[PDB]
Amino acid sequence: RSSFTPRQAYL
Amino acid sequence: FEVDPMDEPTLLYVLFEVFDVVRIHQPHRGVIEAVYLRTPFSAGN
Amino acid sequence: TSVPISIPSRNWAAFRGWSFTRLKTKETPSLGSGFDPYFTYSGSVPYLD
Amino acid sequence: GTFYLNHTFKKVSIMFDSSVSWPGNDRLLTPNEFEIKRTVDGEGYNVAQCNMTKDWFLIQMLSHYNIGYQGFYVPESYKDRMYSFFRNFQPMSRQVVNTTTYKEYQNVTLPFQHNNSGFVGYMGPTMREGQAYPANYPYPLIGQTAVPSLTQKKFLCDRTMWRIPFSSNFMSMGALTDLGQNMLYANSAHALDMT
Amino acid sequence: MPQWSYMHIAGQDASEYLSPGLVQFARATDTYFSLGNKFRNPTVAPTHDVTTDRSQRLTLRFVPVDREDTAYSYKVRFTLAVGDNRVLDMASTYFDIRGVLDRGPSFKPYSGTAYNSLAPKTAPNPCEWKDNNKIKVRGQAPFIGTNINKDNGIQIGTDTTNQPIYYQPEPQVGQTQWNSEVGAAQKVAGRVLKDTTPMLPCYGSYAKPTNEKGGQASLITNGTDQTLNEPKAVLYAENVSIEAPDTHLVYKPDVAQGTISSADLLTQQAAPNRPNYIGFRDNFIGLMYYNSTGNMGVLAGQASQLNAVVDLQDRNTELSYQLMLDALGDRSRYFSMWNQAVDSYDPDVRIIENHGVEDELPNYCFPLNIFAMEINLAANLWRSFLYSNVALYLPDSYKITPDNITLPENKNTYAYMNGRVAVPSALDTYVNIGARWSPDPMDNVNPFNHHRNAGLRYRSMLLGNGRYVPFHIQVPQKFFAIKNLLLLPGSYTYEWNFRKDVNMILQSSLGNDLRVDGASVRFDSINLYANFFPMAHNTASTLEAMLRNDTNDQSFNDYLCAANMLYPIPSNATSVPISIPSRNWAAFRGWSFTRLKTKETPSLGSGFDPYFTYSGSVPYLDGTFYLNHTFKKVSIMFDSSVSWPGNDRLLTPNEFEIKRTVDGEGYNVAQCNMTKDWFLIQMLSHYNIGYQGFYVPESYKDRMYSFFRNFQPMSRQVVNTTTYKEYQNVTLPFQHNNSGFVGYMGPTMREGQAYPANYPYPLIGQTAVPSLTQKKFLCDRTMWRIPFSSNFMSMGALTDLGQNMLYANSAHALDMTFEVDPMDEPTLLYVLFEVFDVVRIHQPHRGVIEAVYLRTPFSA
Amino acid sequence: DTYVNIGARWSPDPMDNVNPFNHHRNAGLRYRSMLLGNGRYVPFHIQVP
Amino acid sequence: TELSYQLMLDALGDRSRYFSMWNQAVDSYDPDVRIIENHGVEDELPNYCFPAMEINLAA
Amino acid sequence: DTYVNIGARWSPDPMDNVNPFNHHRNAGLRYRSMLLGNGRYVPFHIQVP
Amino acid sequence: INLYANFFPMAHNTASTLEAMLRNDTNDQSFNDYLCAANMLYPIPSNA
Amino acid sequence: VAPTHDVTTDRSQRLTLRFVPVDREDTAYSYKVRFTLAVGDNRVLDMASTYFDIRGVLDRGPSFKPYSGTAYNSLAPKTAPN
Amino acid sequence: VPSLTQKKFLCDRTMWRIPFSSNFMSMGALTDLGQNMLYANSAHALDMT
Amino acid sequence: NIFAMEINLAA
Amino acid sequence: PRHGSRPFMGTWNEIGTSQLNGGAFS
Repeated sequence: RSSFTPRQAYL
Repeated sequence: FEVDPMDEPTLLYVLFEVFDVVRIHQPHRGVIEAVYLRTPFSAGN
Repeated sequence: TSVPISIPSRNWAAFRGWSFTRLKTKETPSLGSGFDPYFTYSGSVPYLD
Repeated sequence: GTFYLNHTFKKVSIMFDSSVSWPGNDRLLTPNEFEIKRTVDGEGYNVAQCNMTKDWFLIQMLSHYNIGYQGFYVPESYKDRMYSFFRNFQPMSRQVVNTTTYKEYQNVTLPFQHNNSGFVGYMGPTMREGQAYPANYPYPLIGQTAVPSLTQKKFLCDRTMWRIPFSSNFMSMGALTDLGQNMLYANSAHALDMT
Repeated sequence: MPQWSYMHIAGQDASEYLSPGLVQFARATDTYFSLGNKFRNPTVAPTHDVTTDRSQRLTLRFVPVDREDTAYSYKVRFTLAVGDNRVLDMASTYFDIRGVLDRGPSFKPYSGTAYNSLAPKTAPNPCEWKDNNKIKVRGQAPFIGTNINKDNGIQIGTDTTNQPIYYQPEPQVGQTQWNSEVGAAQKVAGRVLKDTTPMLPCYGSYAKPTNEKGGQASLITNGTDQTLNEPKAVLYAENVSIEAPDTHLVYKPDVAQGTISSADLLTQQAAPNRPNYIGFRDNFIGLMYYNSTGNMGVLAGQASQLNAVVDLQDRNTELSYQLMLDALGDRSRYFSMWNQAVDSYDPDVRIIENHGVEDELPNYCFPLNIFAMEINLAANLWRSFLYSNVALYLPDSYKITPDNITLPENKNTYAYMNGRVAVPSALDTYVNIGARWSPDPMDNVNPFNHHRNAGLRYRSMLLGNGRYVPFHIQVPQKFFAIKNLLLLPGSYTYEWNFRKDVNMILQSSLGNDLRVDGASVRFDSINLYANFFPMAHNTASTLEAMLRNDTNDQSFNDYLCAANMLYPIPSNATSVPISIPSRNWAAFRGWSFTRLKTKETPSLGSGFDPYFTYSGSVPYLDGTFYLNHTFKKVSIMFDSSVSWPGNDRLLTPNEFEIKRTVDGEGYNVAQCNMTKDWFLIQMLSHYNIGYQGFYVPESYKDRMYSFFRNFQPMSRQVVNTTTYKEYQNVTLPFQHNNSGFVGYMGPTMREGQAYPANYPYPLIGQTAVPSLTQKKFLCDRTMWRIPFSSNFMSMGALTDLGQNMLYANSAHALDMTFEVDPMDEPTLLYVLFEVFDVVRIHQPHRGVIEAVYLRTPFSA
Repeated sequence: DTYVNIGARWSPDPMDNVNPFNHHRNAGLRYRSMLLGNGRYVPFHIQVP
Repeated sequence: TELSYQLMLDALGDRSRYFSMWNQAVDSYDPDVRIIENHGVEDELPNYCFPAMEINLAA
Repeated sequence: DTYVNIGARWSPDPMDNVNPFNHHRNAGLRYRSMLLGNGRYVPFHIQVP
Repeated sequence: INLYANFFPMAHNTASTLEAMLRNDTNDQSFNDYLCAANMLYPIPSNA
Repeated sequence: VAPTHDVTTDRSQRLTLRFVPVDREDTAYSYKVRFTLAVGDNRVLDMASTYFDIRGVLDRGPSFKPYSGTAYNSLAPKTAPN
Repeated sequence: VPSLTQKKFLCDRTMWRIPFSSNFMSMGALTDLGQNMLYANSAHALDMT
Repeated sequence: NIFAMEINLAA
Repeated sequence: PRHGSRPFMGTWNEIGTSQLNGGAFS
């Protein structure tokens, strides 16, 4: 994932 | 700086000090992602 | 006998202190290019020694 | 617009505000200094058989014709104009007697050197000087006696005015560059250092 | 921000912020009084979502994970890992060699000479005689001196005095020409190469100098002379190391024994050797092993070994990439990475036009009324033009070897070509004068070995002028199914096999067989190099997961859709028939045929082909064709019963005739000899012109490798034997013209006498003997095309008749017969059964590629 | 012969009003005459638009 | 704005046609005199006669 | 000379830096110099944008 | 010196329209310089 | 067909207008001319039309030889006498 | 010796036009003015010199 | 020295 | 080097009759 921000979205 | 007459080429080696740091992390099975900030003299536009 | 240095408009935020020193050229290596031929010393490298 | 010393460049080190380097992010190949010509050290890096670094050749090809990421083409004539890069590239090379490999690199300085003699006058324009002799000056380099050779290269890129587009991918996309437009939302000051 | 928008620096457009009323008064009058220039519209780049923000790598480098070297091939395979969140185009992945080609002791990359050039040509470096020459005073030297005390000799001075050194005639004196000072009553001298040294002719003569002041010097040092009447003038002398990179004595006056010698005889003649710019292959042809079923390549997914390149040995996949660089390109522009030159011969040596030789006024002499002499400047510059770019490169007979000089056997060896020379009595300003007629002897000879050709001249110097050359070159990917492929993230194995035989991958320009005189070497290294694209990742993973569904897959088609076949022809024969078993023609799109000499075509397999010994501009691969004036007529029969153009859609129904010599009840079309209903299949097939008004093909459709930029009609006139009553046929070795101001039967000196002559029957003047014409039609650098469409005009890529039911609904046999006029040196015939050759690529598994191939005609 | 006020681009005054296409050096008619051969009594077979 | 015109009068034109009015003549060099390509001189036998020496009338 | 760097396209090293646009063969220079003719004393006329 | 110019013989009944609409501040005219840019120069020591 | 009465004008406009200099100051290393451009009325001048017309006499120095050779005794050899 | 510049203007293969419209230009065929004396069966008479 | 005559060219 | 430049919602040469330069006619 990411450490800076916990945001993630499908497309 | 007012260094003393040496005689031949001579580079002074100021070592401006900052905070180096890395935050390696492996969320999945085989993904390395890390931040590499160095303050007081960083790297970024 | 001098070394006018400078750095413009920084944002010193955790600058925890300078550290002077003084190398000699021949024997301080060329920085990172590769085969920098102007390196003709075999002795200690005060830059990375 | 005439430019004639564009080929003397060999190294540029755009470096913002005493730290970062432009297109740093290692997004070049030598991601600290656009090398225009690796003099001798090649490590498999020269391009098109000239001193130009492939990296910087790519820089120019994007800057002028927006090509390089899609395979290299000879630019269509309506983009390659007189003051463009590819119209004036002209890589050039030869080979000369190697320093200490031939038996005699033995140094026959101008004034002393016997060629085309006895018809050409001496060292300039006057006529019929001398007796004819075997000649000894361009020390062979073709046939079965050709001296061991060491080849030299150079690029003549006159009229060009090398460019380094400021966009992140150095590809002409608009006139208000991709990075010239976030350097505002990050409104601040950046004194540059160039070398 | 506002201050930007107001300055129209980014934001509203000159067609947006304008009062719509005044966009109109521009649109409405732009032809006169155009003021759309006055206005502004900011053009801005995408803010974000197209740029990688972390550390990606432009021009990633790859090096071989596996290597294999054979005596005549090089095999490498890279783990070309695209890497997740990315997309790679193989149009930019070029391989990068680096080695040490040693062109051979033939490269005479310069023409002419290059030592003591300006010579008085045939002449003698002051040399001494033999037997015991110590009897006669020769007299010819330069220093003008004072008292040669000797035991020291000549002199000079410095308050005391100054006997000399080791005398110097890199020119020395007389510098007072007019009065030529003249034997300053005193000693004055020169230098002399005396016996024991290879008596050559002052010209081409080198001498590895060895005194560093450029003295000559036999290592152990030498010199000195005179007798003790009394002293007169001296001559220092030696035993140096003559030689002559460039030259080839052309009248060594016999005396085969007693060589390094002299006795007059020794002083012979000389000349330049020719010039073979031996450098690498435009398009870098060959350096990669293309169509061939042995060595072939791969690009599959480290995860299935499932290759994706199946190169049937019958797609000249390297003509293609030398025709797909005629569309999207303009080979008159030399690039340099993909060595892109492109050959050509200066159309003034293949269609010589003896437009005379001006010079209508007396090129006149004048020593330093006034005594003088002449020289037909502007004509002599014709003889030396003729017997040098054209003639000499004539056939292989009609060339004469000089006497008392032997040439090596194994014809086509460099020592052979410069051994023999042409004769400047015929094939010079005394042939077909005033007419465009290209010289018949080289009519069917590859006219691409000219040293006067650009393209073979931008690479033989692009690599310098030396026999040793450390090269650094890039080879573009040339396959049609990979050259423009877009890759998905994953790990791939990119493998290919190279050629390291010189004769294949190093085009000369005289075709002496490199492989016998020397060559290439290493391939010291061979790494890929691929410039990726910093494509921000979020929008990669949405151009890499839409290019991986399956309705959106890719699909390259080879530009030169071919099914090329080679049909041998005997030494001297015509009418090469050919038959094909019953099969389908679902998408046939017409033929494309030509002729090629066998000497310039490889076996296509097993790489190294011993019988392939000629290196000059391989037509099969270079794309250069120069036998299209030889065809006579071609017939096509279907099922062995119906002609195929037929239906009467043509003149002479069954027999697409090409030329048609003599027999012209009226059909030959152009002041030439093609046949009006060719030049209606050819034009109307390429530049769809023809049936509605024979224009002059418009440009962007006359691209080098096409018709009109070639049919160069020509025509002449010669003494119709059976009419003028005296066509005495005086054979070349008898014509006495230029009496003898020029050479004898051979490029030698002035033996002359002076009579009128026997040139050519004067066919341009008050008495001109009668005549009979001829007419040829050189269509080099292209191929005849015979489209399959019902009407020869081309509408779409798939003919109007290819999908015709009875050509796609059943099997048929095809019997077709060419006809070519005889030519010696057995030739070979080349034909294209143009056919769709598409390829789809599908890749769902993130690290695999599944390729599909198809050839509609000739799927095998 | 060589001096026309050398160094100046001029069509010579005597011949500026004379036909410039009756020269020896003229591409069109040159090629055309050589298109029918270099001889005399030349047969021909042409088409006229 | 001394050069830029020369660099502006480069896209909207060709600057290889000589428009005398604005003295339009790009400073250009003969390639054969800057990028020297000394390929040699083609000579076989330029001879000499009376009204019998020699000149490589081609050198 | 003919014998100097024979057989390879490369301008002599001493002149790679000298201006190549001052040649007596520079197209523009020779044009404009001749456009006003060979005059040492020339009455000229101009249009400038 | 003389100053020369050329006027397009435009229709008066139109030039006015082209006038009352080329003066509104929303239909101004904007330009640049094609080599748009500064020109800092910066000397080089003789042999350096 | 062309466009009619609405793009052109029957009133006596001019196409080429002289603008004789109003004021001409001077110096050694310089040149000042101040015209008073008049764009009439209902006319619309585009600056690109405008162009200064300079006239005068230019004196090529003693160094102007515009020919690689000589125009005088030339075909004769480079060396001779009376 | 003193110079009196002459000056000419060769032009070959080009027919001086005088196009007949208003803005002496070319905005079509049936050129402006012409269009006027269309329908009107009017009649006139040039007389250039 | 080497007997000679000229004939000039380029001219 | 920068161009932008305006005037581009198409062009007119309105109909009921057609375009300018002539096509073919000295």
